[PDB]
Amino acid sequence: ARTIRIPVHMVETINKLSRTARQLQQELGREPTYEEIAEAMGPGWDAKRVEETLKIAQEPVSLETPIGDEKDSFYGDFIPDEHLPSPVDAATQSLLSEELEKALSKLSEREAMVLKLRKGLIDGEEVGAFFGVTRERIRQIENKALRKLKYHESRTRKLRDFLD
Amino acid sequence: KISTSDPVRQYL
Amino acid sequence: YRAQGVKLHDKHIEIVVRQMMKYVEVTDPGDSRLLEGQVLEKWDVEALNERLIAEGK
Amino acid sequence: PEWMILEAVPVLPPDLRPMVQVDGGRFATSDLNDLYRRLINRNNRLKKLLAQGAPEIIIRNEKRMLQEAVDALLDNGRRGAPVTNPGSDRPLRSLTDILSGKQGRFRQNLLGKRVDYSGRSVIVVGPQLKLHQCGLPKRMALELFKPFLLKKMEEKGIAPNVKAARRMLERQRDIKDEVWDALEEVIHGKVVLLNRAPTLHRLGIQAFQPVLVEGQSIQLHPLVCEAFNADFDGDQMAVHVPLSSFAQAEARIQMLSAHNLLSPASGEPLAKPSRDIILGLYY
Amino acid sequence: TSVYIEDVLHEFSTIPGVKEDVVEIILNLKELVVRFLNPSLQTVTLLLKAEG
Amino acid sequence: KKEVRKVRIALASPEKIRSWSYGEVEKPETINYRTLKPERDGLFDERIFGPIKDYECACGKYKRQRFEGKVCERCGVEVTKSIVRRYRMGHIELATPAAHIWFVKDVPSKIG
Amino acid sequence: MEIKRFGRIREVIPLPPLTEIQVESYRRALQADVPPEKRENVGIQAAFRETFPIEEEDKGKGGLVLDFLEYRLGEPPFPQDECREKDLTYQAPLYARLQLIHKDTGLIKEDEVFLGHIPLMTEDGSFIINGADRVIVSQIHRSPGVYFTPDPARPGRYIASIIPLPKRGPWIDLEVEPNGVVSMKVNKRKFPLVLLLRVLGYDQETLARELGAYGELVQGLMDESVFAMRPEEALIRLFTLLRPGDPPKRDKAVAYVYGLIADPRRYDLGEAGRYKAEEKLGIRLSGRTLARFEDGEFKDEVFLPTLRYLFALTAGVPGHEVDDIDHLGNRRIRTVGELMTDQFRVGLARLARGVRERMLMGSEDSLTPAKLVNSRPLEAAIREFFSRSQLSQFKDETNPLSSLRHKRRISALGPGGLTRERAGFDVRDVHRTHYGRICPVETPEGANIGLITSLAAYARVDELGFIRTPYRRVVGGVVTDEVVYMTATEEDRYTIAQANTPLEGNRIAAERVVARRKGEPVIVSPEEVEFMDVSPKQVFSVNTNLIPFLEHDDANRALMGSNMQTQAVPLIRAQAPVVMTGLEERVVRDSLAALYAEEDGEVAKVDGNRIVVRYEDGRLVEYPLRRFYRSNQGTALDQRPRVVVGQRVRKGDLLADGPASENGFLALGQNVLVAIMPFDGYNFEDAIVISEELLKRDFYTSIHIERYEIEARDTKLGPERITRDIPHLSEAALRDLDEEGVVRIGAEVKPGDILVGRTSFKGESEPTPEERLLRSIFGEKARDVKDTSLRVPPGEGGIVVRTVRLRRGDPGVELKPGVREVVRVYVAQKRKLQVGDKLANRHGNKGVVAKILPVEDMPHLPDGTPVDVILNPLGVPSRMNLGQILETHLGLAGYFLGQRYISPIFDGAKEPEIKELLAQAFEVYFGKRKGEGFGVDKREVEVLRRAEKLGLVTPGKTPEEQLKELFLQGKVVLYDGRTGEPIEGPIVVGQMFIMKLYHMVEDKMHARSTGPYSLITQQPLGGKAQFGGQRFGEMEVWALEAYGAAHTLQEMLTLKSDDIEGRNAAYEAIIKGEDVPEPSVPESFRVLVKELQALALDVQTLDEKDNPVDIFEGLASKR
Ligand SMILES: CO[C@H]1/C=C/O[C@@]2(C)Oc3c(C)c(O)c4c(c3C2=O)C2=NC3(CCN(CC(C)C)CC3)NC2=C(NC(=O)/C(C)=C\C=C\[C@H](C)[C@H](O)[C@@H](C)[C@@H](O)[C@@H](C)[C@H](OC(C)=O)[C@@H]1C)C4=O
Ligand SMILES: [Mg+2]
Ligand SMILES: [Mg+2]
Ligand SMILES: [Mg+2]
Ligand SMILES: [Mg+2]
Ligand SMILES: [Mg+2]
Ligand SMILES: [Mg+2]
Ligand SMILES: [Mg+2]
Ligand SMILES: [Mg+2]
Ligand SMILES: [Mg+2]
Ligand SMILES: [Mg+2]
Ligand SMILES: [Mg+2]
Ligand SMILES: [Mg+2]
Ligand SMILES: [Mg+2]
Ligand SMILES: [Mg+2]
Ligand SMILES: [Mg+2]
Ligand SMILES: [Mg+2]
Ligand SMILES: [Mg+2]
Ligand SMILES: [Mg+2]
Ligand SMILES: [Mg+2]
Ligand SMILES: [Mg+2]
Ligand SMILES: [Mg+2]
Ligand SMILES: [Mg+2]
Ligand SMILES: [Mg+2]
Ligand SMILES: [Mg+2]
Ligand SMILES: [Mg+2]
Ligand SMILES: [Mg+2]
Ligand SMILES: [Mg+2]
Ligand SMILES: [Mg+2]
Ligand SMILES: [Mg+2]
Ligand SMILES: [Mg+2]
Ligand SMILES: [Mg+2]
Ligand SMILES: [Mg+2]
Ligand SMILES: [Mg+2]
Ligand SMILES: [Mg+2]
Ligand SMILES: [Mg+2]
Ligand SMILES: [Mg+2]
Ligand SMILES: [Mg+2]
Ligand SMILES: [Mg+2]
Ligand SMILES: [Mg+2]
Ligand SMILES: [Mg+2]
Ligand SMILES: [Mg+2]
Ligand SMILES: [Mg+2]
Ligand SMILES: [Mg+2]
Ligand SMILES: [Mg+2]
Ligand SMILES: [Mg+2]
Ligand SMILES: [Mg+2]
Ligand SMILES: [Mg+2]
Ligand SMILES: [Mg+2]
Ligand SMILES: [Mg+2]
Ligand SMILES: [Mg+2]
Ligand SMILES: [Mg+2]
Ligand SMILES: [Mg+2]
Ligand SMILES: [Mg+2]
Ligand SMILES: [Mg+2]
Ligand SMILES: [Mg+2]
Ligand SMILES: [Mg+2]
Ligand SMILES: [Mg+2]
Ligand SMILES: [Mg+2]
Ligand SMILES: [Mg+2]
Ligand SMILES: [Mg+2]
Ligand SMILES: [Mg+2]
Ligand SMILES: [Mg+2]
Ligand SMILES: [Mg+2]
Ligand SMILES: [Mg+2]
Ligand SMILES: [Mg+2]
Ligand SMILES: [Mg+2]
Ligand SMILES: [Mg+2]
Ligand SMILES: [Mg+2]
Ligand SMILES: [Mg+2]
Ligand SMILES: [Mg+2]
Ligand SMILES: [Mg+2]
Ligand SMILES: [Mg+2]
Ligand SMILES: [Mg+2]
Ligand SMILES: [Mg+2]
Ligand SMILES: [Mg+2]
Ligand SMILES: [Mg+2]
Ligand SMILES: [Mg+2]
Ligand SMILES: [Mg+2]
Ligand SMILES: [Mg+2]
Ligand SMILES: [Mg+2]
Ligand SMILES: [Mg+2]
Ligand SMILES: [Mg+2]
Ligand SMILES: [Mg+2]
Ligand SMILES: [Mg+2]
Ligand SMILES: [Mg+2]
Ligand SMILES: [Mg+2]
Ligand SMILES: [Mg+2]
Ligand SMILES: [Mg+2]
Ligand SMILES: [Mg+2]
Ligand SMILES: [Mg+2]
Ligand SMILES: [Mg+2]
Ligand SMILES: [Mg+2]
Ligand SMILES: [Mg+2]
Ligand SMILES: [Mg+2]
Ligand SMILES: [Mg+2]
Ligand SMILES: [Mg+2]
Ligand SMILES: [Mg+2]
Ligand SMILES: [Mg+2]
Ligand SMILES: [Mg+2]
Ligand SMILES: [Mg+2]
Ligand SMILES: [Mg+2]
Ligand SMILES: [Mg+2]
Ligand SMILES: [Mg+2]
Ligand SMILES: [Mg+2]
Ligand SMILES: [Mg+2]
Ligand SMILES: [Mg+2]
Ligand SMILES: [Mg+2]
Ligand SMILES: [Mg+2]
Ligand SMILES: [Mg+2]
Ligand SMILES: [Mg+2]
Ligand SMILES: [Mg+2]
Ligand SMILES: [Mg+2]
Ligand SMILES: [Mg+2]
Ligand SMILES: [Mg+2]
Ligand SMILES: [Mg+2]
Ligand SMILES: [Mg+2]
Ligand SMILES: [Mg+2]
Ligand SMILES: [Mg+2]
Ligand SMILES: [Mg+2]
Ligand SMILES: [Mg+2]
Ligand SMILES: [Mg+2]
Ligand SMILES: [Mg+2]
Ligand SMILES: [Mg+2]
Ligand SMILES: [Mg+2]
Ligand SMILES: [Mg+2]
Ligand SMILES: [Mg+2]
Ligand SMILES: [Mg+2]
Ligand SMILES: [Mg+2]
Ligand SMILES: [Mg+2]
Ligand SMILES: [Mg+2]
Ligand SMILES: [Zn+2]
Repeated sequence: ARTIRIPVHMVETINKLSRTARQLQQELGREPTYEEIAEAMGPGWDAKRVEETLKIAQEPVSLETPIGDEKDSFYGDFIPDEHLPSPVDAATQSLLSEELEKALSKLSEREAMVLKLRKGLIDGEEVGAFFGVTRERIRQIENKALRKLKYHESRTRKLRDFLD
Repeated sequence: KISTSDPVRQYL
Repeated sequence: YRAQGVKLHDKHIEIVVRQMMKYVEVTDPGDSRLLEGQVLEKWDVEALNERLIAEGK
Repeated sequence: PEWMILEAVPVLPPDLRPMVQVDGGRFATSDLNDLYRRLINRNNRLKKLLAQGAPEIIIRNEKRMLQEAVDALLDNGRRGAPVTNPGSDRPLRSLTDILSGKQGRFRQNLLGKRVDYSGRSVIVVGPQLKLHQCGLPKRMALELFKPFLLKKMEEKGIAPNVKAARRMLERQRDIKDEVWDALEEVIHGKVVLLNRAPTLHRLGIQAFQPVLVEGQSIQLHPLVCEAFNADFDGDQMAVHVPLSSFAQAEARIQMLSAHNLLSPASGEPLAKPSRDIILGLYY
Repeated sequence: TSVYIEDVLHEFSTIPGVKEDVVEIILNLKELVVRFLNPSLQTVTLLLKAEG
Repeated sequence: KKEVRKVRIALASPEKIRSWSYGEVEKPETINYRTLKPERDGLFDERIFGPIKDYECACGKYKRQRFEGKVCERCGVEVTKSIVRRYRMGHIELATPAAHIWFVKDVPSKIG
Repeated sequence: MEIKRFGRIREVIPLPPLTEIQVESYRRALQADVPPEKRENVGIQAAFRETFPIEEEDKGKGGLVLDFLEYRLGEPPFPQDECREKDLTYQAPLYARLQLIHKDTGLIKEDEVFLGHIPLMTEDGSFIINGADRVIVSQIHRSPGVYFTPDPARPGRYIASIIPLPKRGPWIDLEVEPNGVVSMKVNKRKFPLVLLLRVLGYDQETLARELGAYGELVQGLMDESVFAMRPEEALIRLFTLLRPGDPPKRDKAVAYVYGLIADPRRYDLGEAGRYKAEEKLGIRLSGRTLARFEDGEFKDEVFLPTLRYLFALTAGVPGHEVDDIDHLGNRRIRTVGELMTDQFRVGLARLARGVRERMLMGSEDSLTPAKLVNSRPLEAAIREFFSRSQLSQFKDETNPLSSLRHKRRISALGPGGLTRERAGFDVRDVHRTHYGRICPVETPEGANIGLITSLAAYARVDELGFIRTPYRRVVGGVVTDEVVYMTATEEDRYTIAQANTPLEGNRIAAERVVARRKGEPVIVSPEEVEFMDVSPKQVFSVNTNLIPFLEHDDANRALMGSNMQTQAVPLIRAQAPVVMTGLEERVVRDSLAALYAEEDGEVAKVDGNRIVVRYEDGRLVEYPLRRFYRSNQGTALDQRPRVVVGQRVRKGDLLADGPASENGFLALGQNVLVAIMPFDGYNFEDAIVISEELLKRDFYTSIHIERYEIEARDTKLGPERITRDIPHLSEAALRDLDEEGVVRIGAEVKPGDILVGRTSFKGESEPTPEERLLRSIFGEKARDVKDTSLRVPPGEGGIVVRTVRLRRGDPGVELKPGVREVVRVYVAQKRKLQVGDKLANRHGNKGVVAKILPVEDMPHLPDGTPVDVILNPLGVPSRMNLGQILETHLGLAGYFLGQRYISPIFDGAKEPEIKELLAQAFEVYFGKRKGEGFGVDKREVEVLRRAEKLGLVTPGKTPEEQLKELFLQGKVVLYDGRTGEPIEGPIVVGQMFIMKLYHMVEDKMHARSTGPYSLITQQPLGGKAQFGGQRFGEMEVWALEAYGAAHTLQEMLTLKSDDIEGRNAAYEAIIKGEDVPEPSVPESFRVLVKELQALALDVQTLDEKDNPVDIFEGLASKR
């Protein structure tokens, strides 16, 4: 029955919620605040729970639906896009990568590439970050190269203007 | 033509 | 148009009308069966090569 | 011809039949998906119906539904019209309704698309302006020629880099008067296109050299107010930008106003002294 | 060239016990004509406070 | 590389249906709420249509551009952005055939 | 200042209560102010009675009788302003008395059940549905009756039509095609118009002879005698003719339906439908519609007269039976009351629908309260009408005037059931009967023309929506001060004359004087003049009546003037016209702009916020003044006190002036001295040159107020907090963000400043691998929140004047779901006139400011006073409104004579009277000039030379005398200002009133570089802060196609809008100063191919030689 599948328990759950809202409409003259529904429902029902269930109860909406003056409006031309780098972002990754690549070269490939690859290539481990050389040489070159890199980049201000 | 009638008639 | 002040060159109307007669009808077939309505010059193509380059008029 | 028969139904891409988060938690999906599910469910129920054991009446019954379904995604309404459940008695747009439709695919493939380097504002008579040029609000020019400006900022001392030049302009109070001088330098010999409400003929779009000016209005030449049927009771004109050196070449060579003086309709001039000029020259 | 009512923050406010609105008053001030006698007076701040 | 100079519409062979396709959508499983991810093999599955994230894979074994043209050992994801997720085709395998209504109900029934 | 008003046509009766159309309809609609005892039982009470006696008898056990007693609604939940501060729908509560009966001993009466919260009307006539004041516009259509129209294609004879509305309820037609058939159609199929009469009881003999002895068509009636020889059997036989395959036996069931209750309408038993009857055809009503259920034997005093008139209409002159549909006596109007009462009854049926089900559900007798009533329907129904009806609109408060008309505007389109989109040109045209009932100028301009128009001055909806225009009686050659509001129809039976007829009082003065019988201009005699036009004002609308010399202006451009006022924006400095028509006063007063004194007394305190007056009755009341309020369209509405402390006020005198009133007079725009000549090009087609001097004085300046709003939403990723915290870069931008979070009142906000701050979460579900490294490098512990903060949208902002925040413990407000909290920021700004702005006089001259000139060099008069605005002459001949040129002349007089005048509509000032005042002006102008010590210029004499050679001044007279002549003509000498030389030839100048027009949101030039993109279609899309691209239409494509703009067109189809990969490489290329790249395939194309692949079809691009090529760059090959 639903576009976004809902287990049988949630289903009955939804029926009970509905039925309960029904007996509650019976006398208040006030479409129950999610307070009544919790109470009347039973043991572990709370406001967050009811607001959640009825949120799942709403079937979706037709991406293709008549909008505004129904004359000829279709709902999907209006939603923007997120993954796609709007021009601004493509230019970003251009300079960022070119400048990040320039700094990465004129350096020590021992702890810079370690933290460049460990951070920019696979996933986010000081110890497990460097090959054979222990932590003391990691923190040593990490913090000393990371600061010489930052302080000369402070001189020839190229990175300061936070690309982000 | 219209689908309910035909099956209804079909098994009925 | 003349009667309404407008003074547009005939040329234009011509270009248009011409295309109303880009197509004709058939009654003596060769490649495709007779009753068919097709582009005039496209037949000037067929008849041209069918009587000039490949024989058998 | 053995292909007219369907046994393998192509499914339209996913992002083209979205499932999106709307508001409060509302979602939004292309109608196509309710139709796709239709077919898949039926097709599956069919298989399981054949397997479980098969009473004839029921198998056809299904095969019928199935058929109908296969129609739905392709074209809805040719035979009955499918509906999303009680809410909207609306034909779920069929792939057909996609291509043709009230406002479909090849259809709006010709109604219009939105240009990226466009603009639009109120027009106002530009008496001293020469046919050659047009008054364009610097404020508009900025946004229009943003990227052309950015780079030009870097070539000068105003900004270190692009991203910099960007944030340098993200707020109005932050612009050094040095930027205007940069944009005014970027626009040197480039030209833009101006359009009018109904573009009835080719002169409905003309190219001019922008002469940056203050305010909101767009300064237009009086003589070409005849080509565009544009008077000044609030008529607004759009404006586009030629990005390629080619598009710019054509734009200012074969599309520039001061070049196209005689009409394509009649060998009569269209650069005729309109109302006020005659009145003068006559008296 | 400038005005500062003490409890008023923006130009579009109205002061209690005061029929006129800030905008009407700042307007009336433009009507005010003053005359100083020598260059030494470039910017003069005139003060006034009245009650009841 | 070469200019597109001719467009051509031609009927679909069932073997061509499958040629353009990837995987077979075999279950009415859109997306299941708990995780706004593609349910099972269903309409949105990542194998069938494609991964929903930039140069990165679904699980992340390979994540940048150096190896841009290869696929992941334990899971299948070759990448360039999600545009693939919007251009790829999947296909349903019908039990017992049915016909295109585009050819059956045009005034001249092209099949009749 | 003094006032002189010219025309004398004794205005016999004051103009009606301009909003009565809206006020009185809702009054009769809901008769709640008076007890159920009071007799007006239409509307609510009527709709109630209509569906209350629910008879449910047998299918199991029944005998149900729920009966209505009294309808009472009384205590409003909240009040007006609270309803606007908080998002609230001001509605009155209603619960009527109900008692359900039983077939078993007992009748339980459950007194109240409050179902349906029904909106109330403001004293002005407007509503308050949700935050914004709304208005219910009236409509028009075919009044439920019966008419005979000419047959479709066959030139032969015409056919009859019986019109019964509501929709459910038959639609009959009578047509005779003599080769062997007659046709009477209810739903569709036909049958003999006699089988029916037989049923009722009319036999062949009595019928044929009495009805059509004089009508030979009687022969077609007695034709099929075989069936006409069996009475009650004809009843079952017709049953048989209908078609389902129904039980022959059903005693008197279906005959009932076309009998008494439902289908035939249940409107006023005596005048509603029975009016269309006794005058047009037939004589009586034997109950509302053809109705009876007393003996099983039906009576139809309507079925025979319709044919009776068809035999009559076809055979000669019983009268001339041809109905012009568009006759207003046929064309009804729907006042608000009716529009609401209908939706109220629709809800009553929805209610009565569910209740019937519960007559069976409730176990035993205690079923009165909850068992029978549920308020769900009535709420939704009525609520849907005030918030979603295509009829309920935002108030048009650009300025009181505009908001008023908006309450008195009538439309075509609407219920869908009446005149929809298709049919047009016959309706859209100004029908003859539209006289004094509908303005002929008023209506819009476009596909939607003439269907939507506001009524006239003295036009009034009588009993049933029939605009009756007032016409005074003239018995013999005697004219009366008595007036008859005549229906459209009756107006034709008389010989009516115009008001322009020379009158000595009761005596007509000219033997051959104009009158117009029925839509035809006819020169009649004083002895034939039966009736006369009541007023020159009634012929048009209010909005139009405000025009000076309407008389001399082309009806076409006079429309422009009328709609122009509707767009007038209130100026802090308001001024009334130097020349007015006479309703300026009445407009402001009848609209609710200015505040008038109830009864005589003295003033106590005169605050800027309140005027507590003391009446002589021993009472004193505090009158608050809407200081600065937000009009729906963003125009200021302030009430500026005009009375000083301790002042004896006359009853009904202005205490304070409305948004746009100077002195109780409507005042928009500002009378400005104007020269009417050409300037360089600054005024070329329709351009206006303005004197800087107009800005020095705060003359054309207007206050605006936009209402920016942002929400703290609850995301599953983490609530969006609203705090002063703006995660990434500066405190400089946090200044005016004084209050932690909100912006400080009185702060000057420019585009791109934070109005309000908010913090949402970074990704959809997962963090960022690359952004993880960067944060760690300079400051790992970085607030993983996102800057989503309401900023000042390009365009403008002013200074914040008010702010509203609604947090967690809501007082009595409605916070939507997900919505954690809301934050409103009201901003205000001064709009000084400028080159982008458009001004226009009431006549129609519209135009934009093209140049603001320094007072230094614009046209100056002999005495140093210079002109404010210079209007191009050329804009006057083509258009035809000399009325403006007349205004400027009277104006010139008022300038030197320091006086304002009132020139009525067509009775007003006359060319000689103006020349007379000009004469008086010449003395103030040039008289002071004589005494102040000097005579005439070399310049003044020079222009005279050229003026005589022209023909404007009698050669041989002295310059002094010559200039008088030349002045009387309306023109004076003007020197350049730039050169100081004169402008060869006199030029006219004068006091013309000019308004400034409101700037729409579109005005805000939309310039977009790059921005969002639609999800499914990949074309540019805007919204909140990114402007959204312009549309490149086919008409525009061709424009380029015509030129050799090859690439420029590709660009528009690729790089600029749909080439996903193109626009990207495009930007970047531009960024690196790279000459843009060569276009990749457009997503339009790819979207297409695939949609096409979605259908069996295969679209494959090909090569030089027929071979593949690839559009989808590398994503289609498999795996
Ligand atoms: C019931 O609310 C909406 C129904 C729409 O549905 C339609 C299908 O039913 C309508 C009905 C039954 C109407 O009587 C009108 C229109 C429409 C529709 O279009 C109009 N439509 C237009 C025609 C052209 N479009 C442009 C389109 C092509 C892109 C703009 C509006 N003008 C329209 C009118 N004007 C006038 O009379 C004139 C000459 C001036 C008055 C102007 C003020 C400023 C407005 O009154 C304003 C306060 C506001 O009321 C509207 C903007 C309102 O919008 C809201 C949100 O309130 C709609 C009326 C109407 O009287
Ligand atoms: Mg529920
Ligand atoms: Mg139950
Ligand atoms: Mg709900
Ligand atoms: Mg909308
Ligand atoms: Mg993007
Ligand atoms: Mg590089
Ligand atoms: Mg380096
Ligand atoms: Mg190396
Ligand atoms: Mg190195
Ligand atoms: Mg190096
Ligand atoms: Mg590193
Ligand atoms: Mg590594
Ligand atoms: Mg991992
Ligand atoms: Mg190792
Ligand atoms: Mg160390
Ligand atoms: Mg060390
Ligand atoms: Mg170091
Ligand atoms: Mg040829
Ligand atoms: Mg050849
Ligand atoms: Mg040859
Ligand atoms: Mg050869
Ligand atoms: Mg040969
Ligand atoms: Mg087939
Ligand atoms: Mg949410
Ligand atoms: Mg379904
Ligand atoms: Mg069988
Ligand atoms: Mg069978
Ligand atoms: Mg259907
Ligand atoms: Mg259906
Ligand atoms: Mg359905
Ligand atoms: Mg559905
Ligand atoms: Mg259903
Ligand atoms: Mg269709
Ligand atoms: Mg279609
Ligand atoms: Mg010049
Ligand atoms: Mg200029
Ligand atoms: Mg910065
Ligand atoms: Mg600046
Ligand atoms: Mg420079
Ligand atoms: Mg400025
Ligand atoms: Mg305009
Ligand atoms: Mg426009
Ligand atoms: Mg190029
Ligand atoms: Mg002309
Ligand atoms: Mg204090
Ligand atoms: Mg205040
Ligand atoms: Mg002032
Ligand atoms: Mg001084
Ligand atoms: Mg000095
Ligand atoms: Mg000195
Ligand atoms: Mg002091
Ligand atoms: Mg190619
Ligand atoms: Mg090559
Ligand atoms: Mg196939
Ligand atoms: Mg698949
Ligand atoms: Mg859970
Ligand atoms: Mg799998
Ligand atoms: Mg891989
Ligand atoms: Mg995968
Ligand atoms: Mg990919
Ligand atoms: Mg399968
Ligand atoms: Mg006096
Ligand atoms: Mg006096
Ligand atoms: Mg008068
Ligand atoms: Mg009167
Ligand atoms: Mg009532
Ligand atoms: Mg009724
Ligand atoms: Mg009231
Ligand atoms: Mg006929
Ligand atoms: Mg009726
Ligand atoms: Mg009815
Ligand atoms: Mg017939
Ligand atoms: Mg008679
Ligand atoms: Mg006969
Ligand atoms: Mg009998
Ligand atoms: Mg039936
Ligand atoms: Mg009567
Ligand atoms: Mg009568
Ligand atoms: Mg009788
Ligand atoms: Mg008679
Ligand atoms: Mg007649
Ligand atoms: Mg009992
Ligand atoms: Mg109909
Ligand atoms: Mg039609
Ligand atoms: Mg028709
Ligand atoms: Mg007609
Ligand atoms: Mg007439
Ligand atoms: Mg209007
Ligand atoms: Mg009397
Ligand atoms: Mg008569
Ligand atoms: Mg006489
Ligand atoms: Mg005489
Ligand atoms: Mg008449
Ligand atoms: Mg007109
Ligand atoms: Mg009052
Ligand atoms: Mg009052
Ligand atoms: Mg006193
Ligand atoms: Mg008095
Ligand atoms: Mg007195
Ligand atoms: Mg003046
Ligand atoms: Mg949001
Ligand atoms: Mg800093
Ligand atoms: Mg951010
Ligand atoms: Mg961040
Ligand atoms: Mg930010
Ligand atoms: Mg703004
Ligand atoms: Mg307040
Ligand atoms: Mg909502
Ligand atoms: Mg809520
Ligand atoms: Mg909360
Ligand atoms: Mg301003
Ligand atoms: Mg003087
Ligand atoms: Mg004076
Ligand atoms: Mg008057
Ligand atoms: Mg005199
Ligand atoms: Mg004197
Ligand atoms: Mg003197
Ligand atoms: Mg003297
Ligand atoms: Mg002359
Ligand atoms: Mg003499
Ligand atoms: Mg003389
Ligand atoms: Mg901008
Ligand atoms: Mg922008
Ligand atoms: Mg962007
Ligand atoms: Mg690439
Ligand atoms: Mg590209
Ligand atoms: Mg470059
Ligand atoms: Mg290159
Ligand atoms: Mg390419
Ligand atoms: Mg294809
Ligand atoms: Zn993987």
